[PDB]
Amino acid sequence: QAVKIRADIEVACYGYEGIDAVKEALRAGLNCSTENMPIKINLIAPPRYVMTTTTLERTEGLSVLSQAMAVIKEKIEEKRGVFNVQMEPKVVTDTDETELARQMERLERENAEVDGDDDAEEMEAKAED
Amino acid sequence: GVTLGQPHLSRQDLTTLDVTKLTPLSHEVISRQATINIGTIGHVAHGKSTVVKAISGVHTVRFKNELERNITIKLGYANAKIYKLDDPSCPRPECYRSCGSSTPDEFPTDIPGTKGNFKLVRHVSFVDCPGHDILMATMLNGAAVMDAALLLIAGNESCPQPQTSEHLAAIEIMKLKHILILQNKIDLVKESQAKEQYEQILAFVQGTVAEGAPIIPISAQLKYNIEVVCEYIVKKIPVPPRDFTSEPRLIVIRSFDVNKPGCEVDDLKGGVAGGSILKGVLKVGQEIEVRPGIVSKDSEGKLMCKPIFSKIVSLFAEHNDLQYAAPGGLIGVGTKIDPTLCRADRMVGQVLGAVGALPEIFTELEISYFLLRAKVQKLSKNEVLMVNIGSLSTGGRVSAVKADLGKIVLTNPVCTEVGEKIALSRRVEKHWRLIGWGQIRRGVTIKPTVDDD
Amino acid sequence: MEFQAVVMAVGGGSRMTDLTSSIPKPLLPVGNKPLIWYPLNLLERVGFEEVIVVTTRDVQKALCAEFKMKMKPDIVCIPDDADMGTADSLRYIYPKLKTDVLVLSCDLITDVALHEVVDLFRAYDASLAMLMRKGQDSIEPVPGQKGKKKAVEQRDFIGVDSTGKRLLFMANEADLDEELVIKGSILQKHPRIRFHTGLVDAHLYCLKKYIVDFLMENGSITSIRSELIPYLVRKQFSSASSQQELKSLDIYSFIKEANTLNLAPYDACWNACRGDRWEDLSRSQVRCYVHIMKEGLCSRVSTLGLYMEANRQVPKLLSALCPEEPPVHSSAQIVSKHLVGVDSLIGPETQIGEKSSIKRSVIGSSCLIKDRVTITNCLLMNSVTVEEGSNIQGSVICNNAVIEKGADIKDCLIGSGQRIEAKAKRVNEVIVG
Amino acid sequence: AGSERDYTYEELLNRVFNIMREK
Amino acid sequence: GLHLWNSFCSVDPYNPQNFTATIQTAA
Repeated sequence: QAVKIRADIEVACYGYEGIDAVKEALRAGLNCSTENMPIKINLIAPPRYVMTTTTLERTEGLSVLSQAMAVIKEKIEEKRGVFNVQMEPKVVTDTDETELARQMERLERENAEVDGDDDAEEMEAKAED
Repeated sequence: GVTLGQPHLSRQDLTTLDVTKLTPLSHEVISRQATINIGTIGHVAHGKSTVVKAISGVHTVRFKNELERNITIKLGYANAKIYKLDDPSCPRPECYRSCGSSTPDEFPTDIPGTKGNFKLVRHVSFVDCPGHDILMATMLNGAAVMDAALLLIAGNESCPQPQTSEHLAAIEIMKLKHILILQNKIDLVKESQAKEQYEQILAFVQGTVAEGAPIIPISAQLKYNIEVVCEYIVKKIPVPPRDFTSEPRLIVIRSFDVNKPGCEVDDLKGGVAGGSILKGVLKVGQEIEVRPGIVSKDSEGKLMCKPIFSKIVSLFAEHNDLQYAAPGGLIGVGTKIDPTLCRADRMVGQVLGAVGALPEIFTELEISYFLLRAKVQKLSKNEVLMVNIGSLSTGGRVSAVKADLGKIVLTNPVCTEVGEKIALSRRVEKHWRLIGWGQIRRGVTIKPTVDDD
Repeated sequence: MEFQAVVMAVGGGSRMTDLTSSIPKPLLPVGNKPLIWYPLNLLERVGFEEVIVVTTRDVQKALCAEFKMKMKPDIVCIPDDADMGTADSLRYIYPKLKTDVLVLSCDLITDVALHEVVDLFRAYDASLAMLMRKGQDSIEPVPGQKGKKKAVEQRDFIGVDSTGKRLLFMANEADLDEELVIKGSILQKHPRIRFHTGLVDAHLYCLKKYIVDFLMENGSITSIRSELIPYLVRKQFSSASSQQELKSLDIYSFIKEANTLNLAPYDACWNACRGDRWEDLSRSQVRCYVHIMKEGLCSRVSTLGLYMEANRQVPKLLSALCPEEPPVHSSAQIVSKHLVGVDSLIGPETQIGEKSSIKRSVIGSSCLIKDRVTITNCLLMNSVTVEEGSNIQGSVICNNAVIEKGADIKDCLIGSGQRIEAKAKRVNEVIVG
Repeated sequence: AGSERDYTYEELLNRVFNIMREK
Repeated sequence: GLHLWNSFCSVDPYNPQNFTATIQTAA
């Protein structure tokens, strides 16, 4: 008897450390992982990240992930970073997984670079009124 | 520096790191990167994409939903390495082999009946644009760096259209003479029409710096009977002198991110920005900044400026892996900035240079404008219009006019050195057709918001 | 909270192919205001401030920041491909909707009051509510069809029973040949009913979230107004005694409701809402009804004859809707007013002169007029250059129409950039372009 | 085509025109 | 706030040429 838990986090940095800052910060979180509940550090689109965890007890999982992004928040704050919590720990169903996979694939398709070899442009009308 | 890319070309040494080369003709540049950029013009009825692909291949890319800006200029470019065939008795174009950049610097001849090993001439990049007025507007203000130009003069049309007259007007403004006019559609055009078009070409090239330019016909619509260009791309090889060592400055023309969803923490990469380096030599591991930075209208209304900086980690050109880049061509850099700012060409029109190379950042300026067309109205006092600078379009607010002079404020921050060029276009009909251009005379600096914690 | 309106403008809405035009249908500006912003006006008037509008990115680039309504429009770019069904379009936007829906078309020009439909919906808490009209007998001058053309359409049958409220049967004769058939058991409960033929639908439907929830799982359903409503009206009695999931996902499965007080209490139900027995109105399996009006103007533009009728028959509603917008426009360089029809509209950037009597019609922007010109009960449209010796008697015009001299025409229908010589006639509108 | 240092325009025109049409 | 809004496009707060967000928060 298991269960899936999901959370949503926003992290960014605009100092001099750069991405090497956040890359250093995020790998702190899975460094704080417990022995039996594993946490996956996944990205769907920057500056957003998704936390997913399989567990058997709700309270311990939610508490450990909570202290997880708490230490991430303090660490990124030490680097003049940003930290936002959007979607709280919550029990997850199969339909949630299917819809997140669908939107994941959709956004991946949108982000892809499309060919622009076309020699014709619509440029005789570019007004904004 | 150090640059191999593929075993076809040898590897440079990151040991000496000396600017003493100072030559467009170096062994590991004419084969490595296209330092000589050439433009192609001709407007309509020719389809220059086909003739450009005939030597290089498919070019230009887009994003559909560019997002954020949606105003970045759709300028396309490609690379090609010209390497003439070596033959003791070559009935030209039998001394031609030029193709893409895959072939090594000195390729072993495999032509029937002869052998040997033929060298190259000079790596060349080609630049084009699928729009008529935008291309001249963009290279008017020093955004498209080039040393020569080509014309397709379509043969499947009537006597040279006013598009040609616009093109000669622009090049006359540019004070450049290394322009090769290339007749088109010789396959469909018969002998009499070819003679008529030739006579029209001679009768219309007079009075311009392009007079006397080599004219040669190419059947580009069928992409067949391409021998003449196959020989005169080697024969017509004017010297593009170039100066290299100075200070590193760059203009970003586009930006994007290579990361994909589902990527783990250990495989996260920074955003990438590709543009054209104007002058100076860029180094891997060097220090680079962007002067305008993040703009943020505070409670006062002043921007935030903040010329953010991060060390450059990776540089490349096309598909190869190059370090210690040199001016010429178009180059991308994988800086260490967070991709959340570098995604989907978020900010275009920036600058890139070493520490301490921050120019003036004026927002109120004065210009010297020139009219071009015949009769035209003078500059309008207290008017709203659009201004184009570097690779950047915005809506300015002209304040005062001293007859043939103008003082104007900008609604957005702008990083520029005094004395550069500027383009002005008026909102008319359902678009903004270009009206004119000028050179900036002097500029009152914006509030010095360059600050750090 | 109460509702979440949706405007459907995915290419054709219902069927664009019935007519041919060079402009996307929502972009079409009949009456000098683009057609899609007529329903938006009533949506604002009733008191809505949120519109989830689904449309192609082409139209989103096309309307070019014309008008700024006080709503909260949330435009979503539908995939271009070829075409998607209405049910598929509703499927694609599922995560956003939370409350009940008020699906609406993008071609409804109407003067009705939305009071009755929502009144019935709140009163009898059913799962559907439609606004429908007695079929308007359309008699008018022919739309340039040479006066000789007829078509055959299905004679749909709609069985409202007694009081003009409850709808029990709906079908069409396209699949039928000679005579209809019924289940029969219904007559033992409602011995007297009646039938209506040749009516007018609206695509103005009020639904409930159970309907879309059931729709999402089922994949065979592709159109909302074509099969879904007939299925609902059939299941109203079909196997009703059998039932009243895991087998075609029965529609009856997704109906769970009760009366519990939590942040939204209720009064004692003994004598609150028509309380006479122990329990009268708390359980409902499926109920379908309509509100049938009898007069006014509630049309939708889906053909060319409807195009002419709506163009010519809504000059007076605009004055009532916006009393501070005169039919004339000061932006136009009007030369004379004494020879101008009062019951006519004119837009900005227009030039007129002697004998420029635009009579009971409409005119767009950039129009240029000279002597001996009338637009009598017609529609001239954008960038039109006309000189002396011109006349029309009612047709459609579009961009870059040109008339040089002495061209007196009757019912001149013309396309983009079609040059016309002197002394030409177009008694048949045909196409030309 | 006979020489290598520079070439006559119309000579190359005639050569290419003959090559493309007949052979 | 008035009859002036006309969204017509995304208003994403992360635009570096028009930054309307938490920009650079700290302790």
